[PDB]
Amino acid sequence: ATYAQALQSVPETQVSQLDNGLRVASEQSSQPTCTVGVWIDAGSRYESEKNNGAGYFVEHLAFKGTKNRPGNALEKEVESMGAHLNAYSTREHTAYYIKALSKDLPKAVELLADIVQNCSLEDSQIEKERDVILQELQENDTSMRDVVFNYLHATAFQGTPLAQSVEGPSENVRKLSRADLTEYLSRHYKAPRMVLAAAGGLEHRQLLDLAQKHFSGLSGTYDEDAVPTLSPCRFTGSQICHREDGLPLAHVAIAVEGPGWAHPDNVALQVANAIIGHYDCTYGGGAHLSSPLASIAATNKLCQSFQTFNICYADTGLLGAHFVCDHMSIDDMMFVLQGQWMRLCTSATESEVLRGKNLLRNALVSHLDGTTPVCEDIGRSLLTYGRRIPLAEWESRIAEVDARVVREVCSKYFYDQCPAVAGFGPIEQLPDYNRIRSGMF
Amino acid sequence: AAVPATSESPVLSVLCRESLRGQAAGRPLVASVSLNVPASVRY
Amino acid sequence: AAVPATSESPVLSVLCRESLRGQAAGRPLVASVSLNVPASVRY
Amino acid sequence: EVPPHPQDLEFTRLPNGLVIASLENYAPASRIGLFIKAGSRYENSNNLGTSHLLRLASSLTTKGASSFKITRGIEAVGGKLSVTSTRENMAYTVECLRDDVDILMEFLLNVTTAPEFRRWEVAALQPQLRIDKAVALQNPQAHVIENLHAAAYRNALANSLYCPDYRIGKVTPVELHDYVQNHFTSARMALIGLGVSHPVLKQVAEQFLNIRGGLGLSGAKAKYHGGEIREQNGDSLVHAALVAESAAIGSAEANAFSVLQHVLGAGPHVKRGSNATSSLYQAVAKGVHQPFDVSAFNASYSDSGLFGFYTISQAASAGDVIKAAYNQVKTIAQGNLSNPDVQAAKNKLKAGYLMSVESSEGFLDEVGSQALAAGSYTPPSTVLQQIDAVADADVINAAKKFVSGRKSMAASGNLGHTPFIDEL
Amino acid sequence: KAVALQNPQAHVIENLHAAAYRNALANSLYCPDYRIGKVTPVELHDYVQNHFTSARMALIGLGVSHPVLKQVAEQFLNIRGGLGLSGAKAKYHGGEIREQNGDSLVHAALVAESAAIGSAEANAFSVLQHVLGAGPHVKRGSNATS
Amino acid sequence: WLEGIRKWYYNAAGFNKLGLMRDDTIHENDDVKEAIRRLPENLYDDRVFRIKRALDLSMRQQILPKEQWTKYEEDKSYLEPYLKEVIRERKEREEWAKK
Amino acid sequence: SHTDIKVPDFSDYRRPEVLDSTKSSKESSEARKGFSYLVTATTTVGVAY
Ligand SMILES: CCCCCCO[C@@H]1O[C@H](CO)[C@@H](O)[C@H](O)[C@H]1O
Ligand SMILES: CCCCCCO[C@@H]1O[C@H](CO)[C@@H](O)[C@H](O)[C@H]1O
Repeated sequence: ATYAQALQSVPETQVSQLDNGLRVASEQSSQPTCTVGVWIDAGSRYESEKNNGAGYFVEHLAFKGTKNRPGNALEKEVESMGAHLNAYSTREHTAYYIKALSKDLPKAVELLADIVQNCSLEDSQIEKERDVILQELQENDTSMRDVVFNYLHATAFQGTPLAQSVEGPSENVRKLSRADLTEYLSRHYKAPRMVLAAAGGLEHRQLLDLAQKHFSGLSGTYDEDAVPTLSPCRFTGSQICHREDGLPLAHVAIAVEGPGWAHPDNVALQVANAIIGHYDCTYGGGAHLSSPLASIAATNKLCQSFQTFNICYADTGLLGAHFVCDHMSIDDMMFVLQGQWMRLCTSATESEVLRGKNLLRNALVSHLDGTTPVCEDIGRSLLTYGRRIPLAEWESRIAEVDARVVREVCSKYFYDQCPAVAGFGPIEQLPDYNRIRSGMF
Repeated sequence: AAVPATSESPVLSVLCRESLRGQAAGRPLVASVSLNVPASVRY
Repeated sequence: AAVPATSESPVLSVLCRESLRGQAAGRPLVASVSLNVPASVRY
Repeated sequence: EVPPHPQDLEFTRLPNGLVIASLENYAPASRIGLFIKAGSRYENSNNLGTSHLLRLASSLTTKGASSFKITRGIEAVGGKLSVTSTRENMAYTVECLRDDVDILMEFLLNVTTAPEFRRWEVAALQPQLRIDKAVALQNPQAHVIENLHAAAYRNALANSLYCPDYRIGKVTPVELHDYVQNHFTSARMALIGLGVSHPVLKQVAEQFLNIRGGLGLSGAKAKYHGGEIREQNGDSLVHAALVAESAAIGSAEANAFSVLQHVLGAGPHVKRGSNATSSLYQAVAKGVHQPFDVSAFNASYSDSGLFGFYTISQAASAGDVIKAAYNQVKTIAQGNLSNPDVQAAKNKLKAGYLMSVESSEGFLDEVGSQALAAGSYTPPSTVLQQIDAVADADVINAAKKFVSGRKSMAASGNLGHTPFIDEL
Repeated sequence: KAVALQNPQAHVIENLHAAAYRNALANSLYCPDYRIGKVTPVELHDYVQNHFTSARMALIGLGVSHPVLKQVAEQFLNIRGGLGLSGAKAKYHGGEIREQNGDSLVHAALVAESAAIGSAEANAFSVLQHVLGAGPHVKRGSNATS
Repeated sequence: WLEGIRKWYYNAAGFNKLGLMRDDTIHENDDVKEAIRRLPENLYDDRVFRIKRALDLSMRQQILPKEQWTKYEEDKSYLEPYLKEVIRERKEREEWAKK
Repeated sequence: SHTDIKVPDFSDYRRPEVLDSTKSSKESSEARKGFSYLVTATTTVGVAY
């Protein structure tokens, strides 16, 4: 078949909803294994300065025992059936998911229901996790990449909830109480804020009945005065430079404000980012890479690596790049990078945009490879778009992009716009903000 | 190609059981090199 | 003192038994460092 | 929704020995891989590291396509070309949208059957060996596993996946040509495809992969020896692995070892969990209260295998963790193994296998490896049955084989408190 | 270290000791690479204070009068520290270290634990050494009695 | 008449009198520099000595004894295969730059 | 922890139109830039004269 007919053969994702508001979505395949999980509209963007880190603390407690399965009982059950239980928290979403044999879907759904509704939160466990989290904060401090990205959010979204890290400040970790957590939970873990998603060898009808059976008790009301809604987050052209000449390589992240999840412009932006691409010293292409930034960097040894990114949030986002380089290569790297954004705004060619479109097509499909990536796409999509966008639609959106669309969309977000800049390490050579700003036009 | 590796390599973490868990090797290693993606080493 | 070492060291073969004879080690090694003379390593 | 299909795997072995295997999944993208018996085990004392450079030379000039064209051509269609190697096999894989398979296939064939290894391009690529190795060796596990193999075998499997330092800048074009000529032959290859029709792959293999080869110690049986390599580097944490010869992949005994691996504990199942059902982990936890990690280690090759455990601990606790882990395996060898523990292990193993062939990468690796190892295809249902067939006594016997077998050990870190094999 | 290691014998003899002993005598005369740039002033002070002690020292002189050397030692080497910090006894283990480097020539050493210096058995080994051959006696000779 | 005139021109040109081969006299542009960089050691070293010998003769306003003059019949292009490929590669990059 | 790092308050320096953290500043970006551009264009013409 052609790439076109193959697109129309992907089973359509089935979506249902319970009385309490919980959405149930699934994509059936014939895999003897599956992934099922709960995606929640909860994250640090929903936290205030007082409880920032609450969600991450809960993630630490989620698998430590439930009222029905105290202590390591939940753990033993997951392990004995050979399943895998994982979780993650971001500034807007939280997810708990299980990879298991398709025949074990009923127990998998029960366990998730149990986890999301009956978490013990034993005072002694809370004290133990407190120390674990503090140690994780210390470890994260050694990850220059994680530090620079937290810094980018701190400065770009300064004064708003998006400026907050997911883990929260250490003093919050030392002071968060069970009361704080149960409070956070009663407020955010409601059925209308959750999506039960599954992908693999199972039928929607079976998942739906299991959901009715195990999630019906989940609250779908809350009230009116306590319905955590999101306010837009102001973006600020600014710079944060943490100079540390003791570190061997400098990390720099720069971005302009992105449009947010729902905007159609994200497709063209993804095409443009694909044109500039990514790179690191282990890439075999070197001097022949198609991206001018990549080949210049490789032939002139300008950096160890770089990556463009389009981080999306509800109504805003960070569109830009991150690079790692020697202290004497920062200005050159910034010069070439900004020159490439400007070239795309004013002179993107049909041939490079086609390449970008093909890169995006390949990335889209190769990403949805396996029950876990698919299940995550279902969960997240339902939370963000309110629907699963089919591949055939993505193709239509990508197809609509041409050189004209790329120049116009890039001009809209990059041209003469104030960026947010974060630097960490031996950054004496990181350009002054005025010089960076002038580089935007 | 299109998808960047999970971890990008540069040349020239752990402080708790939780973050140490999974680091012990369990299988023979595999070495991969790419045209478009960061190299990797498994197990 | 002014007696340079027998062999001066530089930093940054044998092709016959005769020239190989004596090269095999026979005793523990000694390492010497000097103020005025090249360092040496015995055996 | 209700999907189309599911179709079955099509398998075909040609007269020259080349295996072709494909699965039509009707996906929008295709994944094709050429598996070759050319891993590092086939290098000998005079050309160590040649296969590492070969792995990094996939985009050098070929008879039908220049280095420049290979890179620009593959990128034009947003495609991918990668080379993956283990101690026994080398796998060249291409990924692209299904309408562009013709393009990726042409480059794939040029890279594997018509490389030129031009003198100046080969010289210019040498430095990359240093960069690639430095990146991989940032992982202590790499140090330990490479040393473990070097300590365990007298040859073949003893070879590292990475070029020795003294060979960097010394690998010649002739060595590369000889290596490709002696190993990239029809009877040593498997052409695997996903989202591609069996007829086209069959056609491609028949017309471009009909190759007879030279010599392919490029056949040499791996000779288990046993020994230990200790790498002192003063790191706060000590990484160590202790193994004994186990069994060749494909044997029933190999299945016993895989089940034993999961009885002992073969990796985490719960994010930040206490690994309640991991035998080795719970045994160490009772005695050591400092951070540590432990896991059963299982490596199975065509003519041999290594089984044991891997530990990570603070330097002062190395002895306590290693001894506690070892003693725990000794109790299994003495028969202290419950049926429930074995069934749980079987569940983890079965669920684990199925999960590993869930993605195109895992699927391809599984089919390609079977194709080169047994020149046949054993389906999931049969694998699971072979797993259920393992008896509690087989597991106990595998443990015994480990305990009484001559050991091989590798450790790195501040080894002041890390014991020697004879102290275990 | 780079200068000393230009001699293959140095590589082999250092590895030989590392292979033979579990500790003490297993240590190399040369600083391990990972430690270069890491040896601290405190470690140097600690080392001198634990080992440069009176009961571990001997002042020897040739071409000087005993009285002057005696008065020098009495007035300026009247330190203390006694026997200082002796080490653990060397524990012979046995083992092998193979260093592949592709040189046209292979250097190798094979040993077994013999005897401590000062014992009568040590003398037997010294004589055995010369029976087997302990170095050339004639420039370019054929070593007829080795 | 292009063989009789050729040998006549070759000698009138006279680089052979300095012991040079025709390729030793080519004007070096970027294609030529890359071609020379690709020469195997022996051809590179031979080229270096012939040029050095010629420059020395030139400095002394002298020429080699007639029996050492490069012979028209023996002068072959050692550079051609390398230069041709360098130009071919460049042309390929140029065609791709136009897409 | 690097997460103890919060950008200091700049409210005493911000232009009035970007003082509300719950509002996008993209609505005033055109006006804020248009003014500076006006200042630069007028200077250029003055100097040219
Ligand atoms: C830039 C183009 C924006 C609109 C793209 C819509 O695209 C359409 O979406 C439908 C529903 O998902 C699909 O069924 C249909 O096949 C697809 O072509
Ligand atoms: C890093 C190892 C060498 C990679 C092979 C590409 O090699 C390059 O090919 C170009 C043709 O496009 C030539 O013009 C260039 O001189 C050559 O170095």
